[PDB]
Amino acid sequence: GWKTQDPTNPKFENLAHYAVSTQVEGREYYDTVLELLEVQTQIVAGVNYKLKFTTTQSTCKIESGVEYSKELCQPKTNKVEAVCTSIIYTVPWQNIKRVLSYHCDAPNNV
Repeated sequence: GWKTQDPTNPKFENLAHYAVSTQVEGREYYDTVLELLEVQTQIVAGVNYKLKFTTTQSTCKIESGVEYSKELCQPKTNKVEAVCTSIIYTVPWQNIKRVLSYHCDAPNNV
């Protein structure tokens, strides 16, 4: 069902930033996205995006009450710290976006 899409499309990069913004458990800092590696899509009820991207610790402390954004939450260092896959469910005609899954592994080539 999954159709490959162009991972340089900024619409897909912004969905990856949305996904990282939802991940707070066990952290002091938000992660942020370094690179979107892969995007696949499927239409089931809504429009679903399966994103694979690298992350690293951002400079944004979660408990400061800061809103996550790509601009503010820059990487502390340019080092890959995780490779993550996240599925996002959307209903474009209702402006709904929901992270269904988010899982990461450590980079095996650092």
